[PDB]
Amino acid sequence: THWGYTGHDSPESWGNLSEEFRLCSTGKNQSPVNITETVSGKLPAIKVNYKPSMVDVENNGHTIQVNYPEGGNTLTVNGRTYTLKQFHFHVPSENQIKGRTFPMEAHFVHLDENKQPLVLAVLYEAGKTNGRLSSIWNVMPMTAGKVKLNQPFDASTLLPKRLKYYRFAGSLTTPPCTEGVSWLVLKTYDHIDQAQAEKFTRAVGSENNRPVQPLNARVVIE
Ligand SMILES: NS(=O)(=O)c1nnc(NC(=O)C2CCCCC2)s1
Ligand SMILES: [Zn+2]
Repeated sequence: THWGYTGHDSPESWGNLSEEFRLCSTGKNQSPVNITETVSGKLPAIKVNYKPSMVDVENNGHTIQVNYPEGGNTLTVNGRTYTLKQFHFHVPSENQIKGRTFPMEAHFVHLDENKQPLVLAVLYEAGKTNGRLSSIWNVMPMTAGKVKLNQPFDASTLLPKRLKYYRFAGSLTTPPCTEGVSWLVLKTYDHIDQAQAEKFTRAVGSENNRPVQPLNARVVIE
């Protein structure tokens, strides 16, 4: 079932496109969000266990995605271990800090041993070229399709050494907009060239950010 971010199947509409997309419009704990007021708490430390792996790079029509066939890239938070499935990108940013939208956002999507989903978000401010992403941008499929990268890729290089985060509970930002997703949103920003962002957008064919959704009852810890 066709969906996108412009025209007639835009997010404002996802709910009605089929009956299994319905939480997109009826959900009360939907992502993304504007992080304005927060509650200062002592959050458990992120331990990252990323290493180089043989990824491959996909334009699925909505984002540019880096798929991890094997485990081995994990994340430990508060005892539970969370395995990296893929990462992908929204231009511009989906989530906001104090009303501010960033040139780009990355999403590291994990599953624990119970299939409880965790998204680890990185926010990219304007600046110099991102040299650590250049490897993905080079083979970036500019239409729907998959290219399998010859050289191992190391996502360890895409995360900060400083790992403070915002913690709220949410949903997928894409249909079926499934809830029960944990959102860790990192505070130390990375950077992108304007050229890297235009090129992403060429590939995908539009701005691929879902508008922010009401927090309703939710507190964002920081
Ligand atoms: N825009 S986003 O909320 O971060 C999203 N992230 N993942 C989304 N779906 C997936 O990853 C599927 C494939 C592999 C792992 C879970 C299910 S949607
Ligand atoms: Zn995403």
